[PDB]
Parts: sequence; C-alpha cells; structure tokens
Amino acid sequence: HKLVQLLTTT
Amino acid sequence: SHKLVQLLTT
Amino acid sequence: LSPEQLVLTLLEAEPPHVLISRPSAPFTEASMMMSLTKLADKELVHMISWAKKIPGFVELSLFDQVRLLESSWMEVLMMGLMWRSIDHPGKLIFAPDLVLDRDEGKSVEGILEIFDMLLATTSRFRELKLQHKEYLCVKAMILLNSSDSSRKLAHLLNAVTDALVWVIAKSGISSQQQSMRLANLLMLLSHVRHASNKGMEHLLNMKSKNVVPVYDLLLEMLNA
Amino acid sequence: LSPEQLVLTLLEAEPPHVLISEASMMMSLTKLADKELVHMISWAKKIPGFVELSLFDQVRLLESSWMEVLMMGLMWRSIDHPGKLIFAPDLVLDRDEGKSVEGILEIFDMLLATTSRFRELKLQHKEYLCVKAMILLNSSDSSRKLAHLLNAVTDALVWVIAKSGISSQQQSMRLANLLMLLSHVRHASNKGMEHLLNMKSKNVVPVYDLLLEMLNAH
Ligand SMILES: N#C[C@H](Cc1ccc(O)cc1Cl)c1ccc(O)cc1
Ligand SMILES: N#C[C@H](Cc1ccc(O)cc1Cl)c1ccc(O)cc1
Repeated sequence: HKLVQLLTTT
Repeated sequence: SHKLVQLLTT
Repeated sequence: LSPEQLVLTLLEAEPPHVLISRPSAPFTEASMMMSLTKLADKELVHMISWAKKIPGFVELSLFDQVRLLESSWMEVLMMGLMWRSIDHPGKLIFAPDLVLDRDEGKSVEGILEIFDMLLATTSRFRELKLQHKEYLCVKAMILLNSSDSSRKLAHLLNAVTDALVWVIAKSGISSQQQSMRLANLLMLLSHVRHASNKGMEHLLNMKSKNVVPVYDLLLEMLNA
Repeated sequence: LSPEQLVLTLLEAEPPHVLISEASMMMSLTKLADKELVHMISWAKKIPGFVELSLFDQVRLLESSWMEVLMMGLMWRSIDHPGKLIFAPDLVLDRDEGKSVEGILEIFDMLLATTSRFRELKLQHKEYLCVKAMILLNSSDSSRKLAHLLNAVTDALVWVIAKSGISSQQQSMRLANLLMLLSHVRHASNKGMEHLLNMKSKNVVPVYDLLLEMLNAH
C-alpha cells in the first residue's frame, strides 16, 4: 500500500 | 561422501 | 533523448544524503540492526523518488513500477553503499555519520559475512576505477533489469545501456577494451545481486527473531 | 591461446545428450540433475586453466554455480522449442505439467521466459559456450589464475560477437543484453535451489550422492 501511495500520491 | 573431489582428481 | 542527456537526467535524479546518527554507545545486535533498518527505510522513500525521475519509468504500468522496486530495492541500496564506500577502503559508508569497520559487524550474528561481500565487491569496483557516470548507468540498469509496458521497459533498458556504452567510449580506450570494461562491470553486478540475496535472507532471519522493529516501507518491501 | 582455440576447446568440452531412462516428474529431474552433475565435472576440467586452480577454488566454483550451469544447459536445449523445457530427449515438460508440484510452475515460467529472451536475441551456439563457462568462473596464486581464466573467456565472447560482423555500437549492445540475461538465469537457479532444498528437508526426493553433496554445499 505504502509503495503504491508514494508511487502515485507523493 | 566426496564424489566431487574424487571426479575432480581422476 | 541522447545518451548524454539521459546520463545528465540520472545525475539530477541522484538522491540527497540520508543523515543517521551513530549510536552514542558502542554497537549491540539491536543498536546496529535499528541503525541499518532506519537508514534502509529512509533510503527506500528516496529510492521511489529517484525511480520516478528516470525518464520513461512512470510511463510503465503501476504493477511493473512496483515489481521493479520490490524486486531490486536491496541491490539498489547495496550499489549505493559500494559507491559511497569506494574512496574509503576497509570502511563501509552507510551514511555520512555512520561509517562501519569490517570488524564492527561482530555485533550482529551473520552480518560480518554480508560486510565482507560488500567490501570485496567495493574493491573490484575500486580496481576497475568505476567512474561516476558509469555508476549512474549501472544503478538504473539494476533497477530496470530486475524483472505496452514490457516493450517500454526493454526500450528504457536499451537506452540506459546505450548511455553506459557511450560513457565508456568517451573514455577513449580501444573498442576491444570498451567491450572488456562493459563485460567486467556487468559481471560485477552478479556479485551485488548475490550480496543482496544474502542480506534479504539476513533481514528476514532478523525480523523472525523479534530483533527487527516495525518499519512501514521496509516491512512492506521485505514481505515482497 | 587465441579466442578461437578457447571457444573450440569449449565445443570439445561439451557434455553428451543425457537421457533419464506428481512424484515421477520430481524423481526424473533429480535423477537427470545427478547424471548431469557427473558430465559437468568432466566439462569444468576441460576448461583450459580450470585444473590449474586450487582444489578449494575448483570445488567452490562448481558448488556455487552447478544449478546456474544446469539451467543454462536447459535453456539452450529448449531455445528452438517454445513453450517446452527439453530437460532431456525422454523428459520434455510444459508449464501445465509444472502445475502438478507446488513451486515448480513459478520456476518453469522463469526458465521459459528467460529461454524466449535468448530466442528473441538469437543466442548463437558459440555465444552459449562462452556465457556457460562465464557462469562457472564468475560465481562467488589461484585467485589471479581465476581472474585470467575469466578475462580470457570474456575476450572469447567479445571475439564471437565481433565475427557476426555487426557494428561496434551493436557488438557492445549485444554483449550487455547477453550478460544482463545471466542475472535472470541466476535468479531462476536461486528459486530452484530453494525449492530443491525444501524437498530434501522433507526427504521427498531420492537420495542421490553427488546431487546431495552439491546441495549440502549450499
Ligand atoms: N548491510 C546492510 C543494509 C541492508 C540489511 C542487510 C541485512 C539486515 O539484516 C538488515 C539490513 Cl537493513 C543496508 C542498508 C542501507 C544501504 O544503503 C545498504 C545496505
Ligand atoms: N527445474 C529444474 C531441475 C532442477 C531442480 C529444481 C527443483 C527441484 O525441486 C529439483 C530439481 Cl532437480 C533441473 C534439472 C536438470 C537440468 O538440466 C536443469 C534443471
């Protein structure tokens, strides 16, 4: 979840 | 059981 | 576009120094494991940022991006460490203020074996006189070689490879020595990936024995 | 010894085609692996310089690389037969048949995927011969002999690529693409070693002495 968030939300 | 060293020596 | 443009994009994309204090007290299995895991988790944040600044990476499928970072992250950290460590023989330069000796691996069961791998490989890179622009290319290649998006990754990996072939040529050694240097650099990457597999096994061993703290990104990345 | 003399010595060193003669599959693979490991030690000893290395080095390189060297052998036999792994003439499996044993479909997919990249790149026999040797010598007095042995097989691969007469740019690009694929062979052998050590722990794979010693090393 954290990886996908940093990839797309950060 | 030492078949590797044996095959390497002959 | 041009190999030189791609190299200068990788140069701009380099992560900043991650700052971690050395424990005040001489290292224990715990203090050192907490140091190395805290560093890894901070670097992982900067690694995701680095990958997205590689041209064409963010045009891959999300799942391809995820799979590359999940698959290569430890090898990428370890390529980072060997480079920071290249100018300081016998030392491992984990961060500016975390400079570990070979013998200081005594403090974690099994870590000393990992340090000798890291130090030996770092010496092979020192004796090949690894150049800054070769390192930039080789590190992206570890990421993109780990592992329509399949066609784009092949292309993006051909482009970084084209860039490394260019950097070695600008060295001006013979074509035969260009081929030999390209081969000796790539065969050294198999030694980085080996060190990375032992360290992943070591990390999963340390997590299993409690020692490992709760670490969002690192944990998510290890469970991969 | 010239690059051509070295590559010709590898052609000579090539083991013969080995035949084996749910559980049946896994009995076949361990039996094949054990027979192939015998041929692999003759092959290693016919690599110019190999028997000049210290016995510790000879043992350490074979112990390290044996599964990588089997899988490289498999990929070459399989290259023309897409969707097929030509373990042997009397042992030809597809991805489906891998489904029957847990963890094997994953390994057959890697081997088949890597096999297809080598196929797309049109890996040449003389290229295969060099890289397979390099897998052995690059695993992970004597140590300097090793380095010389390894440079020489690398010079030989650069030679084989030159003889295709593609551009210099393209000789470098080809060289890189072949070497990068090797890490995919090493990954597939990492997974196979993990699977095989797991089957040994549960003693579900026939006790074979040379395979056993080679596995124990890990
Ligand atoms: N040697 C080492 C660690 C990886 C590691 C290995 C084993 C283990 O049990 C825990 C960790 Cl975290 C490292 C940290 C930052 C880098 O930039 C590079 C490597
Ligand atoms: N995929 C495969 C096997 C290795 C293997 C892997 C897992 C396992 O549980 C048992 C075995 Cl024996 C092989 C046999 C001969 C070759 O030439 C190449 C590979």
